[PDB]
Amino acid sequence: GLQFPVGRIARFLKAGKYAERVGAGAPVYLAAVLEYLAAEVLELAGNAARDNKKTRIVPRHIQLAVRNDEELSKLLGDVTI
Amino acid sequence: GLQFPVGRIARFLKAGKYAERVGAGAPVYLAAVLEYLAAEVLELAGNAARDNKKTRIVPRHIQLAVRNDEELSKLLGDVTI
Amino acid sequence: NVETYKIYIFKVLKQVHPDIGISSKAMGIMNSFINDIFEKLAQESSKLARYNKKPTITSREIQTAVRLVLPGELAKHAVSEGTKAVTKFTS
Amino acid sequence: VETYKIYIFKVLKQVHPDIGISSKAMGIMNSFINDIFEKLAQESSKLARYNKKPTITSREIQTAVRLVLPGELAKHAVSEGTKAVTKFTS
Amino acid sequence: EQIDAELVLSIEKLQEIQDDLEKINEKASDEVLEVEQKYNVIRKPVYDKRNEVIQSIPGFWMTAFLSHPALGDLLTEEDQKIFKYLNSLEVEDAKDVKSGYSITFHFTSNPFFEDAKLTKTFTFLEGTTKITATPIKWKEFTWFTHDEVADIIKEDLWSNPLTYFN
Amino acid sequence: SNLEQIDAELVLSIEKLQEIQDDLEKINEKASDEVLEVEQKYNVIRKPVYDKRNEVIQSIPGFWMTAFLSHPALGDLLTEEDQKIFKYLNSLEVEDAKDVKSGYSITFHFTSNPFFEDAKLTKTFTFGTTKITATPIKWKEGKGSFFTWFTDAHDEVADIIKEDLWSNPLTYFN
Repeated sequence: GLQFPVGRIARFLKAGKYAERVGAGAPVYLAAVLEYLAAEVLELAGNAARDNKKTRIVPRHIQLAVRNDEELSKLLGDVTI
Repeated sequence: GLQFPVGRIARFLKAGKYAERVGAGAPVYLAAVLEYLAAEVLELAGNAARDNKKTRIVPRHIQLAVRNDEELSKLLGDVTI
Repeated sequence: NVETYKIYIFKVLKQVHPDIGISSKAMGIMNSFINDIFEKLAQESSKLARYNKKPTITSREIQTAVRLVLPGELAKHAVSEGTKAVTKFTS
Repeated sequence: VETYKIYIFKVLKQVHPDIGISSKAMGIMNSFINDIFEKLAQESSKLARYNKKPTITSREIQTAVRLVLPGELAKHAVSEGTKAVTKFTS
Repeated sequence: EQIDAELVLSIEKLQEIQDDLEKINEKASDEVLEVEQKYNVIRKPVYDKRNEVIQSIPGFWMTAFLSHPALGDLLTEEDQKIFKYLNSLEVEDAKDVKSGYSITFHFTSNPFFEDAKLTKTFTFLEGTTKITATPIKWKEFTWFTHDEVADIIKEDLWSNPLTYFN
Repeated sequence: SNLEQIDAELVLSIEKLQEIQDDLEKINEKASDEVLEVEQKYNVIRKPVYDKRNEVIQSIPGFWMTAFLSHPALGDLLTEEDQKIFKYLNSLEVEDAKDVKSGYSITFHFTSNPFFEDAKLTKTFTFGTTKITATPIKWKEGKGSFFTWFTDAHDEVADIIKEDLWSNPLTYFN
C-alpha cells in the first residue's frame, strides 16, 4: 500500500549510475523507507499546527517539529526558513 | 595456400544480408571456388593472348576463350564488349 | 539533480493529518529532505554493492535461463508470465 | 559491385606468368567473379533457410566458454581459440 | 618494374579498405538507428501519458508555444484565439524512424475552422525530401503545402514544453 | 464543490508533468548512452582497418600530399613554402578519445628535412567543455599559413579532415 513511486525510484538508482544492476526488492525497500521518514516529519510538522493553533503547514511548523524530536535533528541537520 | 580473400568474402556474405550467420567453412569453401573459376578463364584467356600473337590479355581474348569452351558460355553468357 | 517526491508527500500527509495542508516553500523543504536521504542511502548502498564481489541471481538471469532452456513458444509464454509476476510485485 | 582484381591479377601470374591484362579486360574478369559470387550467395541463402536445423558455430563455442569457464581462464581460452580459427582465415 | 605493378596492387588494396569501411560504417550507423527505434517505442506510452495529463492543465499548449523565444512572435491575435482551443500538439517519428515524421495540431469547438487538425507530415531517404500538409477548412498558418519551424517543434518544444510554459 | 476537485487535480497534474519531464531526461541519457556504446564498439573495429590503411599508404609515395591538394576546401589553404614541407608529409592520423565523447587528435606525421625538428604536429580537442591544444612548430635554425592552425586556442579545418579526407582520402586523390 506504498504511496511512494517504487518504479520512479528504480530509475533514479540505475540512471544515477549508483550501481549497474538493481534487484527488484531494492527500490521497493528504499520506497517504504523514504515514505516512513515522510510519515515522521509529517506526523510531527502537522502536530506543530495544533501547538501553533494553525493549519497551513509553513516553512516554520516543520523546523520546530524537527528540533523537538532528538533523532530527526542529527539526521536532517539544522533547518532555516 | 588460397589466393582469394576468405575474410573479405565472409564479410560480403554477412553485409550482403545473404545470411546473418556463416560458419568459416563457407568463406574458405567459396573463396577456393572463385579462385578455380578465375584459374580457368585465365589459363584460356592467356592462351588466346598467344593465338592473336600478344602478351597483354584484352576483351577480345576473354570473349574468344569463353565462347569456344561450352561450360563457360553457359555460366557467363555472351560477354558483349 | 533534484527529483520531485511531492505528489507522494501530499498522499502521506492526507493519512497522518487528513485535514491539514502545506505552503509552497514548506513542501519544497520536505522534498529537499527526501532528496538529501535518497543520496545518503543510494551512495552508501553503492559502496556496499561494490565491496561485495559475490554474484547475484536477479530476474534478468532467470529470464535468459528461460530462453536457453525452454523451447520456442513455451519460452515466449514463460517470459510473458514471469515478467508479469515481477511487474505486479513492483507496482 | 566489388574488387577481386588483386587476386585475378595474382592468379594470372601462376597460369601464364608471362601475360598482363588491360583495364577493360580486368574490369570484365572482376565482373565475372562478382557475377558468380552473387549467383552462389543467393543460392546458399535459400539453401540456408530450407535446412533450418540448429547449428553450433564458433559464435556459440565462444559464448559457451564465456558462460562455463571462470573469469580469467575464459579470457585466454577465447584468445587461444580465436587464433586457431583466424589461422589462414584471411 | 617490380614497383610499377606493386603500385597499382597498393592503390586497389587501398580501394578494398575504403570498400569495407563503407560496410562497417553501414553496420555501425544501422546499429545506431536500431537504438533510435527501440527508444521511440519506450517514449511513446510516456508521451501518451503526458498528452493525457496535459488535458487537466488549462492553457498549456498555447502558453507553452507563445512563451518560446522563437515561436511566440509569429502568432498574431486572430491565430491566438483559435489557439485558445489548441488542446494538444502531437509530434511522432513514423515507425521506420529514418523515413519521416508528422506534427499534428489538435483542436475543439471553434466556428472559424471545422478542421480537427493541421498536420504537416514529412518523408526523406536525404538529398530529396517532401511536405504534404492538411488543407485549412476556414468555417462559415503560412506553413502548409531547410525548414526551421518543424525542427524547433520536433527537437525543442515537443521534447520539453514545460520549460517554456514557466 | 467539483470546483475544489479540479484546483487540486491542477496541482497534481502539473507535478505529474514535472515527473514525466524529469523522467524523460533520464530516458534520453540512457538512450544516447547506448549510441556512444555503439560508436565505441566501432572505433575499436575500425582502428585495425585505419591502421592497415596507414601500412598500405606507406607503399604510395606522397599519397596524402596529393589527396590534401585534390580536396576543393583543404586544397587552397596552402601557398609555396607549405607545399615544399608537404614533400615530407608521409602520414596522417585522426583517432578519437577512447570514450568517443571526450575528443580526437589530428597528427600530421613527418620525415627528415632541413625545415623543422618534430616527427609529428599533433592537435587535440578535449571536452564537459571545449578546449584546443597543439604541437609547437619548432622551425629549424634558419628561421621561417596552415601552420597558424597549431595555436592552443567553430573550426572548419578539422570538420573536413575527420568527416571527409581521413574518412576516405582515395576519392579525392582520383
